Parts: sequence; C-alpha cells; structure tokens
Amino acid sequence: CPLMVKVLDAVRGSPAINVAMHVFRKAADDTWEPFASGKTSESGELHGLTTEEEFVEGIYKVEIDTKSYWKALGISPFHEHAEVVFTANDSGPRRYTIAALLSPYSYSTTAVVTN
Amino acid sequence: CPLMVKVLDAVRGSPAINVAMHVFRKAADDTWEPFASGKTSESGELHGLTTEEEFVEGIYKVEIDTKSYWKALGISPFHEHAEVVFTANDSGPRRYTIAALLSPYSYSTTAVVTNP
Amino acid sequence: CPLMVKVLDAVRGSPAINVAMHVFRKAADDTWEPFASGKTSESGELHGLTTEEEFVEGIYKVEIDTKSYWKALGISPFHEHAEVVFTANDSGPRRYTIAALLSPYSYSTTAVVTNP
Amino acid sequence: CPLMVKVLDAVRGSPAINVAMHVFRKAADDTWEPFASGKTSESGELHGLTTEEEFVEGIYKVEIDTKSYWKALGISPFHEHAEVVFTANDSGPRRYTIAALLSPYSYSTTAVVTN
Ligand SMILES: CC(C)=CCc1c(O)cc2oc3cc(O)c(O)c(CC=C(C)C)c3c(=O)c2c1O
Ligand SMILES: CC(C)=CCc1c(O)cc2oc3cc(O)c(O)c(CC=C(C)C)c3c(=O)c2c1O
Ligand SMILES: [Cl-]
Ligand SMILES: [Cl-]
Ligand SMILES: [Cl-]
Ligand SMILES: [Cl-]
Repeated sequence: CPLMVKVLDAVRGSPAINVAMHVFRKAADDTWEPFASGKTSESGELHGLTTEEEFVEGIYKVEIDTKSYWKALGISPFHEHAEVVFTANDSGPRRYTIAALLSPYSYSTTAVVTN
Repeated sequence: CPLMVKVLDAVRGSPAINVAMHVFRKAADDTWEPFASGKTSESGELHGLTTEEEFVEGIYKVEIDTKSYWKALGISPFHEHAEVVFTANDSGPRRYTIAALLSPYSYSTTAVVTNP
Repeated sequence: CPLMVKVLDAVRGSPAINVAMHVFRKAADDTWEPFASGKTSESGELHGLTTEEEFVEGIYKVEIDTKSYWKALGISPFHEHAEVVFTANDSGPRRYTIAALLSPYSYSTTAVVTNP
Repeated sequence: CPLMVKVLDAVRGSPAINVAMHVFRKAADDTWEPFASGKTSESGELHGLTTEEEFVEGIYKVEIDTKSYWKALGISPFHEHAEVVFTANDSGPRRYTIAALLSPYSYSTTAVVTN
C-alpha cells in the first residue's frame, strides 16, 4: 500500500477511531471521482486503500469526516470535514502517509513521503 | 468584517504575503458557487471579503492557493491547496477569523468564532 | 512592543483568556533569571512585557501556564505548560510575536519575527 | 516501553532522523534530573527510553534538540529546542507516545496515551 491515513484526537490524546473518509481522483472534466474509502482502526489508521498499480500519477483528495467524529463525542465542531488534496507520484511511486491531528476548531495535516 | 483569513509561513517565521484564495458557498442544488476572492496583504491578512448582510447562513469553502505560494519561493510542496469547509451563521451572525499556518508538507488551520 | 504572545483555544474556537505566563532570560552563569510576566487579555494577547532597550540579545524562555487554563475549564490536560525557548536579537533588534494554539493533549507554537 | 517519541519534519515530508533528545525527571529540589536520552531512528522514532518499573509517577521533561537538526540541514531555526513537560501515570501506568512535528519557526507536539 502506497497510501495510508492516520488520524489522532488532540482532545482525548488518542487515536481517532471509526473515522470515515473517502479518497477521490480528479477526472479529466475536473470532477472528483470516488475510488476508495474506509474508516480508521483502533490504532487510528486506514490501510489498504489502493495498490501500487492503481495509484497512478494524478491529483487526489482525501475527505475525512471529522464532523461525524466530533458529533459522536458530543463536542461542537467547526469544520464540515478535513480535506487533503495533493498530486501523487510526480517523481515516481512513493509511499504516502497522511496524518491528521484533530481538534474541534482546528486541524493539522502532514504528509510523510518515503521509500 | 464577518470573515477574515490570516496566513502564516512556518519556514520563514513571517506572514504569508500575496497568497490567493477563493471562497465558495454551497447552493441549493449542492454545487459550489463563487462567493468572494482576494489575496493576502503584507500582514498575511485578507479583509473585506463580505458583509454581514451578504454572509447569510450556509456552508462555505475557503480554498487557499498554498501551492503557488511555495512554488514562487522555489519549493515544490505537498498540498495543492488548503481547504477550509464550514457551516456559518447557523445560530445567528458570527465573526470568523480563519488562520492557516503553512509548511511545505503540512498545514494547520484554526477558526476563532466571536459573537459580534 | 518587541515581544507579544497570543494564545488561542482550539476546543472552543476562541482566544485563550487569562492565561498566565512567565518569561525568563538566561544569565551569564547559565541560570534562568526572571524577566517579565503577565496574563492574556480578552483578545488572548499579552502586550507590554518589555521594551526595546531592555530586550537585549540573549536566550529567552516563555513558560505559558496551559495546565491552569484547562483545569479551570474542567479539563485535565497532558502538558504542565507550553515552553518557548529562543535566541532573540542576535542580528539586531527584532519584533517577536509568539503564538500558541492549545488543545488538551496537544499544542503548537509559532513565531513571527519582523524587522522593525 | 511505556514512553516512545516520534519526530517528523514538515519541510521535507519525512521522519526527522538522528534528532537527539534528553528526558529529565523533576527532583524534590525542583531541579531536572537527567535520566534517559537517545537519538531518533530512520523512522523518526526513539524507543527503549525507560521501563515500566522505573517510569514511576512524577513530572517529566523531554527536551528535543531541534536546533541542531535544522543546523544540519542548513535552515535557520527559531527555537533552541522543543520541550515537552508532563505529569506521568497520574491514574496508573499508561503507554505514552509523544509526537513532535517540526518546522523552522513552529512546532507542534501531541501525546497519545493508550493501554
Ligand atoms: C511513514 C513514517 C516514517 C511516518 C508517518 C507517520 C506515522 O507512521 C505516525 C505518525 O504519528 C503521529 C502522531 C501524532 O500524535 C502526531 O501529532 C503526528 C503528527 C501529525 C500532525 C501534527 C499533522 C504523527 C505523525 O505525523 C505520524 C506520521 O507522520
Ligand atoms: C505580526 C504578524 C504579521 C503575525 C503574528 C500573528 C498574529 O498577529 C496573529 C496570529 O493569530 C493566529 C490565530 C490563529 O487561530 C492561529 O492558528 C495562528 C497560527 C499559529 C499556531 C497554529 C500556533 C495565528 C498566528 O500565528 C498569528 C500570528 O502569527
Ligand atoms: Cl492554524
Ligand atoms: Cl484570532
Ligand atoms: Cl504534533
Ligand atoms: Cl501515534
């Protein structure tokens, strides 16, 4: 898997578990084509979204349903979702780990791109 | 103003100047309609995007063109843009300051919401 | 002022009001000497800590009492405090804005350094 | 190991490798007693700092030498170091992962506390 997403909860100090997200690829008509989704594990991770053959160069969006997470906890959130939009593989296939750290009125997202 | 955006550069320790952004509002047919746009000033701030009367309840998206900012400084960053999507004014008018803190492979965004 | 600190609350989307902090300056004998202190205002800002003449070159530490802030809101946070340690004015006088963004198990801190 | 530290580099999109840090425990005279140190691995992690028996309740500081890291990269940094100060184990032994995300003029630190 060349794409993994990890989500953490800055209020509880924990992995953010059962967070849903969808991954889209930008089509030629500039619309977002869904192609993968899942929800984070007990470790806050979502693995197995795609394969090296399928994950070709292009622009991808990860839309993380943070609002449902905060709703489940009874805490009023600001954002509808956290969106991470990036071009992949522009220099060849890489492993991408996208990390998101969530608070009700703020989030951070980082990419760690390795070999 | 009821909506202000501030952008900071975490590599240089400075305001992020001349950063373009576009704001959109979700229409009744679920499409993103253009709402306003502008570029940050020398203080990293963009003021005057809207007015209290125009900024009605709805779902708004701010798309901040962080990629062009980094490319002009010679850096090829990870993100295409930083997007902030939120419901505004659901419990009456509020003032929103969106802050974005930028690095080449990371950004943070925060909102400070005040009751006018 | 040459040194300003701004503190924001990422749980409530608000300035972090009445947050205490102490500033220290490293002495010639390598101990931390008291330099200034104060609490944030209703805007989450603490101004007036020092002056251009007093704020000489050196290593400064700002210790922000984030634990008391969260405890007064009913939260038992992870950190005892947020500490910001930095060399100031090494290439002549600068203006420093330190920003801290607080959550119960996380904080971020940023500096914006401007040449007066 | 009840204490692990992970450091990431927000400029390069990578683990922050060979970052030195020291862990201190606050003594009865309010001074900081060193007790563990190390440098991060190729994955940006530092494991094996302490043991469950030794890591008793108390106030601990992790001082991460971020300034040497940025110096090694030729990039002017703001902070002398990143300090993480916390009380441990106040409700019994936990596993603590301290994460730090570094930029030249900013850092973030988070704690994930699990079982
Ligand atoms: C593939 C590799 C060497 C690291 C990818 C990776 C990871 O495997 C675990 C991680 O745990 C983390 C746990 C945290 O509490 C945390 O704050 C981060 C940094 C995420 C931010 C502040 C956007 C990370 C983080 O970036 C991170 C992370 O980037
Ligand atoms: C003097 C100047 C051009 C900017 C200094 C400055 C400021 O005057 C106000 C600010 O408000 C902020 C409000 C926020 O919600 C916010 O998230 C930031 C970013 C700083 C973090 C994530 C620690 C800042 C921020 O860094 C900031 C900031 O750096
Ligand atoms: Cl932010
Ligand atoms: Cl603000
Ligand atoms: Cl962090
Ligand atoms: Cl983790």
